[PDB]
Amino acid sequence: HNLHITEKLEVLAKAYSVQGDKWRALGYAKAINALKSFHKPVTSYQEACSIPGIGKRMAEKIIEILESGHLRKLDHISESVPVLELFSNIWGAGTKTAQMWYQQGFRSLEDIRSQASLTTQQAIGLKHYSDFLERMPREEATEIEQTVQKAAQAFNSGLLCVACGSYRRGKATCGDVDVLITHPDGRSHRGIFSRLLDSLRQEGFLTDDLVSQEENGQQQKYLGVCRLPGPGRRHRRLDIIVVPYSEFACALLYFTGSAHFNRSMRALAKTKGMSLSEHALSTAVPGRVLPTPTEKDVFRLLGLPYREPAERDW
DNA sequence: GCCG
DNA sequence: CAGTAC
DNA sequence: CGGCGGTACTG
Ligand SMILES: Nc1ncnc2c1ncn2[C@H]1C[C@H](O)[C@@H](COP(=O)(O)OP(=O)(O)OP(=O)(O)O)O1
Ligand SMILES: [Mg+2]
Ligand code: NA
Ligand code: NA
Repeated sequence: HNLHITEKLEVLAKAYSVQGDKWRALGYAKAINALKSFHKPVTSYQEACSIPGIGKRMAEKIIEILESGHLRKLDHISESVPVLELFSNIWGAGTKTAQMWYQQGFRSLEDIRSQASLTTQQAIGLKHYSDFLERMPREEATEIEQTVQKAAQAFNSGLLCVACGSYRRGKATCGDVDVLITHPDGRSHRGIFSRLLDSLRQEGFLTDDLVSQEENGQQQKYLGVCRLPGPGRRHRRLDIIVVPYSEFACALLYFTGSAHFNRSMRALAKTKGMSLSEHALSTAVPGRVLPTPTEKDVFRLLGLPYREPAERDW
């Protein structure tokens, strides 16, 4: 973890991202990672241009930060960028909505509150704006997962509940809590969302819903808001997925991430004429589902050594 | 932005 | 669907 | 030249 050039590239990357240039931002992201994972601090355009994820343009940027101490592009970042970042940090608003609000003359969250048309999701995002930008201590994510597990296992004690995401990857803090739920009998997972969510509502634990198709008996996810009881508590984002046991390993792998790790893994599967998703590991263009009873089986079928969750924190 |  | 989200 | 993971809600 030994480069200073990435600090400058990070600003450009974020600038491109909030302005909607998502593929250019991805290229910066991959390069920033390539720079982060190099041994010696790069000192040559040739040395830089050799690195995978770094091309002529990125090398030149590097060759300027080394031989000048600065990146000229950083002085010509659009003035809109910090406001675009402010707006897209509202949950449920992305770059398109942020750019529309900016075009309409809005410059602050007060402008948004008083003058913007907000979706139901965005109104919830705005009212929890600071809280959703916080990370919680690992210990708090444990309490939240346990709250969900207790409510679930009260209804069916055979239900398996696992906190995934950054929590399973062992991080000291968590942006939210990601809970996977399944049942080993392969059937009793069906239709339980209404039951589980109603239970968590009865005791006031859930405070708002963001994404929750409860009219669908095949509902796959709940994205919402919770808050533990007592003083000193903030509102926290809570994501729940309910999956068939036959998809456990792929769902676990997906939900544990990281996101970058998932993208890398799926890209690798595609090179081998396979396809990897939260549902299954399959073959080429419908395709054949491969047997993956455990995460280790997914690595194996892809010709990879098993990585522990903590080693997937890419 | 990068890569094939 | 486009947007936003995981 | 043109894709870059693959998928699930919302309105
Ligand atoms: N774009 C994505 N593509 C594929 N998988 C994703 C994507 N985004 C999120 N996931 C998967 C992997 C993530 O680890 C998991 C949970 O998402 P998320 O809660 O945003 O991240 P996280 O739990 O890893 O970190 P954080 O602490 O910020 O919440 O869902
Ligand atoms: Mg998370
Ligand atoms: Na947002
Ligand atoms: Na709903």
